[PDB]
Amino acid sequence: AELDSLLGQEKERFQVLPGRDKMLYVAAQNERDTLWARQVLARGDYDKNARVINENEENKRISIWLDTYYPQLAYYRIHFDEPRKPVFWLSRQRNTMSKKELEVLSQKLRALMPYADSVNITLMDDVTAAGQAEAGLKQQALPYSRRNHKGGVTFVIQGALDDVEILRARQFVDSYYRTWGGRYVQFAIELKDDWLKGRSFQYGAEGYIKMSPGHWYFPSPL
Amino acid sequence: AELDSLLGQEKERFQVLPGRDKMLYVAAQNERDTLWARQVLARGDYDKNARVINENEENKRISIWLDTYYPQLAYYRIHFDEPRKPVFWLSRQRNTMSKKELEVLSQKLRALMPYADSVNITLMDDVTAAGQAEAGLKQQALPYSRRNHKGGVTFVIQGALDDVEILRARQFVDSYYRTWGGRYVQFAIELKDDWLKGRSFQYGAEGYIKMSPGHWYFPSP
Amino acid sequence: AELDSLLGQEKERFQVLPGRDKMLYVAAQNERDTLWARQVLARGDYDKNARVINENEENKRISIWLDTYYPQLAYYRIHFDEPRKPVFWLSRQRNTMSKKELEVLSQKLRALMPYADSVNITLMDDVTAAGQAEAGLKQQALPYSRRNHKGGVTFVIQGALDDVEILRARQFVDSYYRTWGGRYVQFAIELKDDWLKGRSFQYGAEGYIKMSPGHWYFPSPL
Amino acid sequence: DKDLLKGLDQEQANEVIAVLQMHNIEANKIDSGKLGYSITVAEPDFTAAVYWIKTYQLPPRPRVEIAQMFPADSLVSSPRAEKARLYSAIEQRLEQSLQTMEGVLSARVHISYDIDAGENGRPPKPVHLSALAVYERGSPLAHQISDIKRFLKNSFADVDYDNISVVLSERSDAQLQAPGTPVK
Amino acid sequence: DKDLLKGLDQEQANEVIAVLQMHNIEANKIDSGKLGYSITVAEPDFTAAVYWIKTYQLPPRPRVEIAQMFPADSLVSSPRAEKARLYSAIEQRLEQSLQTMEGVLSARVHISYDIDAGENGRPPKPVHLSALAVYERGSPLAHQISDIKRFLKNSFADVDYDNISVVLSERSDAQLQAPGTPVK
Amino acid sequence: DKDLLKGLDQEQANEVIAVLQMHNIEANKIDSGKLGYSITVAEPDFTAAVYWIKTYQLPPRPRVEIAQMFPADSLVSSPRAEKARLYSAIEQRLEQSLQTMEGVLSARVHISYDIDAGENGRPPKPVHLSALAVYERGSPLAHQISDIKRFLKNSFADVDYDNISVVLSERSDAQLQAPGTPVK
Amino acid sequence: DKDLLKGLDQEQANEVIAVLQMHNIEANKIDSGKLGYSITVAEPDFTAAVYWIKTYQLPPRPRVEIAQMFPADSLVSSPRAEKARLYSAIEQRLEQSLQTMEGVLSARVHISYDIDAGENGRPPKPVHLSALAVYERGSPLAHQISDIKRFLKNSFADVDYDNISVVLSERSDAQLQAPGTPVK
Amino acid sequence: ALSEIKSAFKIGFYLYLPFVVVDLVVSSVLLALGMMMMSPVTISTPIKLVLFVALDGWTLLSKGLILQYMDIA
Repeated sequence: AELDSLLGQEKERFQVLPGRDKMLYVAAQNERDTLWARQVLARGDYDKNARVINENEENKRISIWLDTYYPQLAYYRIHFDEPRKPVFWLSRQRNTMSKKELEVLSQKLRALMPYADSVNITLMDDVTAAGQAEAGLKQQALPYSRRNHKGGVTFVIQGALDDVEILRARQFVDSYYRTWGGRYVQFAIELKDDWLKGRSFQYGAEGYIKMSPGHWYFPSPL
Repeated sequence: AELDSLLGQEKERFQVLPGRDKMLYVAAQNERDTLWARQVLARGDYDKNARVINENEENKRISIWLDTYYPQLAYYRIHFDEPRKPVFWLSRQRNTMSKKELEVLSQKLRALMPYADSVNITLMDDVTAAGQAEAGLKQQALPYSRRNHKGGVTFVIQGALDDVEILRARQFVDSYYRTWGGRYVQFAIELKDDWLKGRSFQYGAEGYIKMSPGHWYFPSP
Repeated sequence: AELDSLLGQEKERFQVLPGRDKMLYVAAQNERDTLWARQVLARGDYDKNARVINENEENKRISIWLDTYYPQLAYYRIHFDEPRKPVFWLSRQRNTMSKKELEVLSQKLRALMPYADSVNITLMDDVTAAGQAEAGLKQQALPYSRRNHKGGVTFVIQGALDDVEILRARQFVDSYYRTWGGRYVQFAIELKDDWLKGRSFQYGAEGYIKMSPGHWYFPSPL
Repeated sequence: DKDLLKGLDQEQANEVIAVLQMHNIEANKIDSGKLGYSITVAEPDFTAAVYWIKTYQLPPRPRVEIAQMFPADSLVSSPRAEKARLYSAIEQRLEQSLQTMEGVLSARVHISYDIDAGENGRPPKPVHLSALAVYERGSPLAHQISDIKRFLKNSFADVDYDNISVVLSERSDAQLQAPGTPVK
Repeated sequence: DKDLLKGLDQEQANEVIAVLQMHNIEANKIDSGKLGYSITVAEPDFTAAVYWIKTYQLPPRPRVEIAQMFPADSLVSSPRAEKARLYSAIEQRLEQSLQTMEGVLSARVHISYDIDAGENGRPPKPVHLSALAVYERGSPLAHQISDIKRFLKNSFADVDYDNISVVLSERSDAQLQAPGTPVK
Repeated sequence: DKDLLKGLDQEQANEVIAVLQMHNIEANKIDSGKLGYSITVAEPDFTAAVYWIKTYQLPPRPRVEIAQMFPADSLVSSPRAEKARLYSAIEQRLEQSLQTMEGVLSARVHISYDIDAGENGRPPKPVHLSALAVYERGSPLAHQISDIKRFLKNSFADVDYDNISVVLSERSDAQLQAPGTPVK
Repeated sequence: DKDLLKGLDQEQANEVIAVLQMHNIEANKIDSGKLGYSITVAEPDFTAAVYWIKTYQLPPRPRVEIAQMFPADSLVSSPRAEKARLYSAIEQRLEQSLQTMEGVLSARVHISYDIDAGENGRPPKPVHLSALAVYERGSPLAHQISDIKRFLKNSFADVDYDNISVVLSERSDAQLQAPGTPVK
Repeated sequence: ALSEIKSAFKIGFYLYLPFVVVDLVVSSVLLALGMMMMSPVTISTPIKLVLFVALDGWTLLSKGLILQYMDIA
């Protein structure tokens, strides 16, 4: 029996790709269909060899090879919408590569994925990656605090947030990491109470905390 | 038998479209009919291949392709009031596209929708999109605050709202998300309790709240 | 087994209209008779196909089509007092369509309804719409607050109303919504606890000053 | 002939049939001696009749009264259990007198309960009433607020005209024709 | 032919049938005399039916009320148990009276239980109510939030219009057509 | 053919089958009358079925409630026990009333318990509520959080909007296709 | 086939097989009749199975709860023995409620118990909570810690965000393939 | 003062109730034997006295009486 007929009735969720190293890759799109396809190949009701690939798993696997053979590289994400010609989003304002070694990298990345035929490398701009991250964080009316340093920005969302400001701040981060990756810009949601809870303090460059009506505490300038 | 005979008795709430890749498409219109038609194809009383499409999760599918191959694109919604010629509502004041690459985007959307024959792309202004959202929010007599910025607009609804206004708001936001979608203008209804229920206070320029006969509260501007 | 015989004994509360797309329409009147006729077509004691229509839900169905192909259009209601020839009440003072693009709208509204023969478009005035809502609200001796804005008008009825003023207001809004519809003028009946039924004043040095209509109300010690 | 309810009461089966007959499906009431009645429906109508059992929460629970939580056969009766059994019979006698007016088919009255004023030194407070009614159609149901309010205002010691709340409505359209047998 | 549930109740089997018939799978109500009812589905429709049993938490537990935790057969009865048995009969009678309005199919009313406030020397606090309702569709359900507040505002001691919260909605689309047997 | 669980009851067996069937292994429920059900799997699916029994902690233990630790059958009942049997019946009635909303399939409500305020002369603290919910997919579940807050705010004495935390989520993807028998 | 264990439980044998199958050695769930279950391993796999029994401390003890040594069967009960039974049912109901979140396979909740404050001259201290959780992989489990602290915050009288510590982790790798018999 | 004598006399009856059960359950086990004539008071008072201190009585009502008035402990 064939592999596309050994899976379930709905032959729409899985996609069988003929590998080049005499194998056969099945491409699921979440972790529940990955275990649905791995149970068939693990109970052993198929003769030849086959593997189950994914989006997040294969994008985590190829960064271990790239963190050894190409360190200090500024990239974002590998996109697998068409699993035969994947797109590699590379940074523009941070690399020192000419047109020759980009073809060398596009051939060594092709040798890592036997199901693909050609790897397309497109150079995404570096400022719009934080411009979309700030403009999407302002439409949800969320308080935030941007920190700029070289090779990555950081948005801190703290304080006592209500239940609408947690549910709105989670659906945006999970919709942004899905299309940009967590390599460049990092969100830091941190639900905690207010510092100096019921204490009156005298802020700014010469500070104290009133522990009581007759008790002064002198820590760091609040 | 045919697919339209294996469905329910009333042959009106389902539309069977012929595909282009030798597949059949059933176009439900909500989630209850989508789960009604998926039990037929899942239990397997049909020979060939068939799929069940929708209005929401088909607008969700071709935005995943459209945030990879066409990023930074300003659009609103893909309307399926007739499923053989959908309408693409693109923005006018935020695109940099000429006549040619709109036709190439139309040809790349026709390949994404195999049940369709053409895709009609119209351009809508961003003034009427934020004007109908403010005039409708003013007609229901709701307290609101508008925050304009580039590439989006947000309306904030705060206060101690009663049980009539949280139903008038929900019937308007649900009637507006169906037409325009949440790509441009976003509503933020959060309700808080009021402090000045039984307190005496002075409002205006120099405002304070007397929380007690011997207690002043000066709120921050 | 004819369709008019598969309905009830009294053959004067239903009306079977022949269609253009080879389908018979049963035009009921209210929600109680629509499920009385839908049970017949659901149990399947009829050979061919048929549909059941209604005045309340063919006006909700035609507005989903109308606010996609003809946006920014000002209209009130569609009346189905003669179901083979409906009347479409358009606003005169808020649109500038010509005669030819009104006949194109009248033919595209006709192709949406296969039971009709010719849709007749009449242009209603816009002053008498908010005029009959004020003159019918002064006749019941109800307190109200007219709020005018561009393209609509709203009447707010607040206060601790008694049991007769609630009955007369609810009995009047349901008789006005049937004629005009809630596209232009909207009513805002709401109960809260203040003996001044909506109006508020401030007192200093000259008498009383009528304050502006606002959202904060003073709770009444009385 | 598929049964859907059995073991029902006499007044419960008349509430199930009058709900199903309103929606163009016919039912059979079958007596079983000691085990109550039973309602059967036809095979093309079984899908609709299960949906109206789920929607209308049928069969109906028996109607509750406040005098049932404090039975009179108990050996120790509190002042709270005597004041509640007093008001729970004034509340039934008032809704039995509201049905003998000119045009009322059904009615329901609610008296406000006061319990924790008797044991302590706190004084009692004003008593509030509330009413519901169903009037025969063709009647001017706006002028009949003042007759029910006038009748209720003088049946207690201290009530005001803005402490009485009457919400009433006209009856539904009559169901006079038969459902009809499903042919195939 | 595969069994899903057995030993059910009459009111418990019509909810499992009313849930499975909404999702295009048939069911058979088989009586077993003394042991109760039982519900069987087909073998192609066994994988979906176990999933909807797990999701919808079927079979339904019986509805809990506050007067069951303090039964009347007790030898001693504190005033905490007499006030809890009293408020738990008022919120059952008020939700039985809400179902008789024009258009209401079902409802549910909650009272704020304050049991120690009248015992202590501090004055008793205000009483809060809350109600849910399911209306017949085609109704303007924005105007009907004021009749329910007018009805249950004057049924207690001192309530305000800010201490009453009514959350109501229209019913679902009707299920009238038959599911259909799996052909193999 | 190998057995992995025997002696399970009905609700435990229907939640072991619904867990294994989504991980592409097929189970068989076998009744045994008095001794309960039993669940058997095939021979290649035994190493994986034991791993999901261990990971998912199956069979499910019965759900516990506070009203079970203080039964009403005791001869003496402390006020800590009467308040613990009262709040545990209010938080059961509130979650049985949340499932009657539009789109909710499951819910779970928690109330803060205060027991030591009544024994001595301390004033009581404020009361806190917390809810969970599971919604139908396709619903805008950001605006559904204001109706549960408005419903929950005045079902008690005096709460704020800062003491109510609602965490809700859409349901999982539907499992409708059969698992598949292993060929050998 | 040398024997390893006997006299076990249905859940005590499913943990031994789940431990031994992870380390590439097979087992046999041999039933002993009225004695219980018994696990027999092969002769070349006997040294490894004895070493992994000694290391993993198998068979598992029954899990303890705090309300197991203050039983409700005694005729008298201290307030110390009634607060520990109330808190031990709260920390179980919160554990049952945490498992119905999106992605959680298992969880465990601890509450700070109160002993001396019933009789000492000090007011009772604040409440401290502690939670563990195991998440399905693929989850961004740095953002899940704000949905558990928000749910656990106002389920009590007054806890802070500093008094709640959540330590959670993704689950281990999947075990699906068979161990394999020794080639002898 | 008249509200405190009233609030004390109905607490002392509740306290009275277990003891009556004790000296009615020890006086009836003698009549089951051939002890119809012996006086049960000299048997009732030790079995009532060793139970009240072993169940810690005088530290249970001294706590429960002061908890009505003040925030004790």
